[PDB]
Amino acid sequence: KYQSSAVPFPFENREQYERSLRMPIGQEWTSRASHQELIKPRIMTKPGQVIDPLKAPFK
Amino acid sequence: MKIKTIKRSADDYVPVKSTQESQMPRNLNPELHPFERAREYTKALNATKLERMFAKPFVGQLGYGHRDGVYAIAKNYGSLNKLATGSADGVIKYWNMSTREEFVSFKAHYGLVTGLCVTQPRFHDKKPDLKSQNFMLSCSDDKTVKLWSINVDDYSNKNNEEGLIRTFDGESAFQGIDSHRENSTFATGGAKIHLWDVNRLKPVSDLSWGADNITSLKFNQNETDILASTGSDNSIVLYDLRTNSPTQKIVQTMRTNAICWNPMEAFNFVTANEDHNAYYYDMRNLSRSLNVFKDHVSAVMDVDFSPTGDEIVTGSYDKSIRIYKTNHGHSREIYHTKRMQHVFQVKYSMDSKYIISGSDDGNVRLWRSKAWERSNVKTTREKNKLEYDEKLKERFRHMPEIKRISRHRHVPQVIKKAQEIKNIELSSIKRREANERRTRKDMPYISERKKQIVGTVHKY
Amino acid sequence: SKTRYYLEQCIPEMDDLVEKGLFTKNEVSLIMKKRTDFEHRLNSRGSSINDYIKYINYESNVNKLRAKRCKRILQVKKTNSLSDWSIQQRIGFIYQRGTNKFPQDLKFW
Amino acid sequence: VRKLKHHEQKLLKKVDFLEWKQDQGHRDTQVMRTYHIQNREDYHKYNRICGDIRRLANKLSLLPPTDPFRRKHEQLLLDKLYAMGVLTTKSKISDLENKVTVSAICRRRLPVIMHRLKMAETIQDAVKFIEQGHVRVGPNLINDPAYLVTRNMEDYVTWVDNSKIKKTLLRYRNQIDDFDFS
Amino acid sequence: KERENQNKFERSTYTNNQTKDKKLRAGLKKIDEQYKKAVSSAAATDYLLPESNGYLEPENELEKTFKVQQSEIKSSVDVSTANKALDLSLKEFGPYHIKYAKNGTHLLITGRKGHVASMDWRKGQLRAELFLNETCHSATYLQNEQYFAVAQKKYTFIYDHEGTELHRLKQHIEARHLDFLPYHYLLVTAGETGWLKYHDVSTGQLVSELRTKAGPTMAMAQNPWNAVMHLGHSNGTVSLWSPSMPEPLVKLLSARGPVNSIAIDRSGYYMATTGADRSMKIWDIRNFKQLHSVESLPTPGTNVSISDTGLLALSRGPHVTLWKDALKLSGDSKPCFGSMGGNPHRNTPYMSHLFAGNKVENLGFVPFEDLLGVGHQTGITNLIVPGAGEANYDALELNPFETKKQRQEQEVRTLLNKLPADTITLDPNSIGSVDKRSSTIRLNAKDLDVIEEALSRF
Amino acid sequence: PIEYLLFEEPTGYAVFKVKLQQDDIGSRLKEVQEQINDFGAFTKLIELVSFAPFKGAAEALENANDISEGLVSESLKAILDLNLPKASSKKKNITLAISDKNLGPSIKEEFPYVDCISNELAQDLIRGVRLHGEKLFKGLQSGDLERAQLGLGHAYSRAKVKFSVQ
RNA sequence: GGAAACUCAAAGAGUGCUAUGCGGAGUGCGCGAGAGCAUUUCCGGCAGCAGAGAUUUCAGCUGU
Repeated sequence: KYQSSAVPFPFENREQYERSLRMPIGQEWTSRASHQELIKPRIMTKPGQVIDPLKAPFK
Repeated sequence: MKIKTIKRSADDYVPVKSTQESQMPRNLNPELHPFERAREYTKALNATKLERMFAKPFVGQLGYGHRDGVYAIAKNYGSLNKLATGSADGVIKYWNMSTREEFVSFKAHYGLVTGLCVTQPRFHDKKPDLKSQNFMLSCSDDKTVKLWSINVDDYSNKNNEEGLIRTFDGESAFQGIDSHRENSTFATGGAKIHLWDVNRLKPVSDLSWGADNITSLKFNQNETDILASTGSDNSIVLYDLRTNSPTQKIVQTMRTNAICWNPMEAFNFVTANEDHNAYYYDMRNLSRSLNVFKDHVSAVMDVDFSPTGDEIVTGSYDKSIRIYKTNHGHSREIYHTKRMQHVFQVKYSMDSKYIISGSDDGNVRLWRSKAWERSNVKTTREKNKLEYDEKLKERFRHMPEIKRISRHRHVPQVIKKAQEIKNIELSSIKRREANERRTRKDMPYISERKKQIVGTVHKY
Repeated sequence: SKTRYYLEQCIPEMDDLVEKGLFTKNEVSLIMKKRTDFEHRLNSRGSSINDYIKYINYESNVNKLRAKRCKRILQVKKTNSLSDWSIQQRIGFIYQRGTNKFPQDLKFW
Repeated sequence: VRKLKHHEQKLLKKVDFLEWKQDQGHRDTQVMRTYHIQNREDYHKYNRICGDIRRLANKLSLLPPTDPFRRKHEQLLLDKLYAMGVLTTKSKISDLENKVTVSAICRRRLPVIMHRLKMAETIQDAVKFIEQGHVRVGPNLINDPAYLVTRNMEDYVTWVDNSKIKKTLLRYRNQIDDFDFS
Repeated sequence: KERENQNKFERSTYTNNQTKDKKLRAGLKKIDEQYKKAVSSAAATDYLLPESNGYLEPENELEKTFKVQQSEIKSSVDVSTANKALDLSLKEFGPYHIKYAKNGTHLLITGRKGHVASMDWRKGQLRAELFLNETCHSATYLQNEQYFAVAQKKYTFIYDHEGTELHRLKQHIEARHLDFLPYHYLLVTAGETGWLKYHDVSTGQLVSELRTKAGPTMAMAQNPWNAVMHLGHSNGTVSLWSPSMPEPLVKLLSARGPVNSIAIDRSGYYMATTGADRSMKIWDIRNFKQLHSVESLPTPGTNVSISDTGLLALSRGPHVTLWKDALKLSGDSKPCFGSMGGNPHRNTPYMSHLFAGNKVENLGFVPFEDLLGVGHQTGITNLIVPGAGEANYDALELNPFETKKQRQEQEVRTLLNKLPADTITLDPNSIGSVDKRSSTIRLNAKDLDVIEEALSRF
Repeated sequence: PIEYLLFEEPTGYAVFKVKLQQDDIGSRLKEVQEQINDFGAFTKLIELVSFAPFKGAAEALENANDISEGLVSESLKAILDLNLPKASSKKKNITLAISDKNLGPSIKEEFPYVDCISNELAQDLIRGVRLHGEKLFKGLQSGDLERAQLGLGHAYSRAKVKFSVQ
């Protein structure tokens, strides 16, 4: 129950899965700058303002 | 012979004065830090357990609720903390969501209110002051559309014209409203779809294909000239107002309850129809509904996107709303409470943080979207920790007990029974289909996304 | 601890400054030692403008020694590396930190 | 160890550094504080005996109710435990599971019967006295507190003579005779 | 971007010896791109570590490294370390087993007669000093100075910081060797009965009653990198064990006769063992290959201990002999006793120290100093061994300047992040893997006589 | 959208920039109404950017009179047009957060490129900065606030009641 | 048996404490500008000239 059952969806075999999981991301095994740049979410919203639907390009 | 040892020296490591902070000297050696995988795996277990014990999503309702049951909800798309809300006894209100009470309320129409939106109108005889007062509008069952003012108190530029600045009159009933978010031109679904602006009391255009009513409609957020609608022909009809014409129609199996466009992709929308799944359609290729969000048990009443464009929210006729990621097709999270019932209109607040659910028992409620996060500013150690183990749960998502913990919710047992008997009959249909596929020559494979489409005008 | 973030913000300039032959590691570890102590005393608790002043003084002196060993060893005015702007830009960064933390004293201003 | 916060206490409930499950509520510690037992393992060398006699009473109840080996050995064991004073009455064989206790086989020890017949006033003081060598049972002196007594010898528990506590209590009552050297 | 310790900082993978999906392709190229960036920026820290390891060298051709007196180095070294080289003399109680903490902060001495003292040794601080009358074979600390378990005559006891007892273990019916797996919070015991048994000391549970089926356990030793316990029995078998499966994982056959001691390198990569056949073996562990085998050292090796810089320590009864550069894979790095005619291709030992008349019962290095605590009959001695310690300890886990508040917080942090007792594995990187079955490439539900010829047709 | 706020003190006016916006929907929550009681998490919202003290105590009484009648005085005009950025035509109207709807229209008339907000959110972080107070300035003032408002209180009371001097 | 401390050890609570994120330009756009785009466009070279500035720094030219 520790190794997963099959290969999950975005990957295709176990070399893909293990090459994903090969680097720990904690601040122990990695530096602070590489930590704080390795971890940040894909979206990142500012907390208290309305989000406009984007209208780009040529304003 | 040269001898040197460590020179620990007890000054760089313990501070000279009693206030400044000591070093934490630090060696990033894999030799030093022994178990990478097991340690951060257990940190992922602790993170999933912590979100399952911090998932407290219900914020609170707002006001004492309506009288008969919320059937229409419209956020305003240019301010955060207010939304309009109309219930089908006839009563429409303009809620302020900071203090959680209304600015004003009115007995709007005789019958049901069937649609309402908000507007930044432009009259040709006025600087329309869209900052000291705020305008909504509503179409209803008694063949009337009413454009309405609200004396709002958010600014203090001033120191009076409260309700019903003008009325539109239609020959048949009305069902839906939305407004072109420029040039004050809005559009109504009734027995036939009419396009009109706020400056003239007649429909500027008929727009329908033929004789079939228009159950809902919605404008676009960008390419604002384009819009979509859903008719009781079980049909999606896209209209373009530049050519002033309908432009394509597809017919599906069961009736589409409610459309909502994408704010980010701008040519993808979501239809919520009465078979128990929502359909993330494209626009340019309307023959393959490019995602199907499946996990419901009854008719899906409405849906809208998050403003961040990648997480949508469906509210359905079973007493439960649920929030989907865009690129999965199954429930990220289920919200339900015992007092909410037959939840009809769920919308997403304009900062992608709160989920407003207007039910049928009258109440309109607030929820958080990320049900485990909290809404205060965080010191950067908390921000780094929560973001860290968020990423950590994300990469250890497929371990078979992190998955069962992060997948475990508690659904009401009506939804539990309906979901499991839906599972056993779907397995039965799959088995009997497998038997026919074993024998018969050509029963061709149809995709799950292409299954529900029964037709499309303009094949190419 | 953001002191670790500043302390490994300052690594690449000394990396290039060591791999070109003007310092050796046996003394860039010494200036890294004193820089560690200065950063800790700076963004610790109960700090002071005199700590900021001594950090500015030390960084200006190691800038002058950098230019001195640049014109002595390499016999050029600069080596167009990352270091030459970096050391005074982080002096300005120290100044910015000190003005934000202590906008009182017009001496430091 | 830190009086953990609410989320930490929720994330680990089963931690307890002090009291584990296999301590059985620390009853060996509790009763050896109750009866002031000097050495370790004395509780368990009593508890082995308690488990032994309930094992033997189990096997004797298993043996059928007619044979003289069973009836003679069960009345023999009951009389032996009465003669060691572990019981108080010659009761039923059901009291060989309700009434034999490690507390009872402790209660026949020397300092606790000494405190029981008020020779000392607390059991710690009784271990003080019989570790200093003042008491005897019959003729012979007792130096170790592990000597539990029999039903017979709860009567000749007396101090030795020239024990100066005996001299001080006799001179308290001023019946201090000094021809008998104490 | 060179980063010479990249060969130290790499993390290997289960490999084959290119795709078609564009999204998967770009995801993989981003993944290994940020892997290379994280490895380079992680190995950009050796500029930031404070001080280098100590060392010595002959810097002549006449004198040698091993014939250097402790008096001489105690004169030529600084006052603080020369003062830290303590020599306790305790005579009346027995031989003194020595266990430092995981940092260098405390020290636990056990006399075989009755005497256990947990004390700070850097500052002289009595924490818990108790004479319990029965014999104590060995003892250790649990996670801090706050708890220490003593293996008494039969029952194993654990004790508080001030000397009170907390648990008389009803199990561990005897004990000879204790150890503590620190990240797992597992107190592991082995002894005269053939029972290796594990105890989760946090929740007070047992974990594994493993039957050894090999008589008593002559010496046990923890692998500090995958947390398997290496027992060495009377057969010469050094069998290494995990609490998850009863059968011993891997049964090395190192020596002949009984195995006297085992010691694992802190990188998990080498195992040094001494037997009663007068033999010492160095072992690869990750490939299970006998590296080289010093046969016929002139007396039975009593104990071996390896420092944190790969530094071999062999106790030859009254001797302590230390080899540097003994844990390579060459033929030069076999530890010998003589450079025959001055041969520059031998390991004449790094240092040596002959004691007076007292058998040394256990070596053990000090974690973050350059000195080893050796325990003998009449007491304890620290020996200044100048290359025997990580100068750059990592203060995120264990700290030799740790105060009370950060002591409580560091132990409760490890108590939340205790690894469960099942994931003790022969290799630590087999948790995020897939199963060995349920094959690698995933499938997405799309692919799951002429007269006889005349007398055919019938 | 609350970019600046103006806090009126006994010693003089202060104008704060707003770094992070407070949350608008969950403003009645426990975890949001406690961050205006925590100082180290209130300073993640509000940065001090200007502080003009009153020159004399007579001008202090004059400014207190002008604020109590809701008028704009000249020192207030000075600090506002120093700190507030001039906007373009109607896009991005700059925004103050003041404490009363009567001071609203007067500075709207004095500055048509400035918009005034006094809602629950504005009064919320106003009372946050009033609670923490002199810890925001880190000594950047010449005055102690309790004794300053003692003197200002007796002055304002006396001038309101026309208490005689003979 | 009661009482002194800089005797130590272990817990708890309160008060605090900030707890705290290629470059000058020049060149065309972005509604007097930098909040981005983009660079050989000269430079961040050499000595001297002479205007300055506290020996070492700036201001404009010759070649380079």
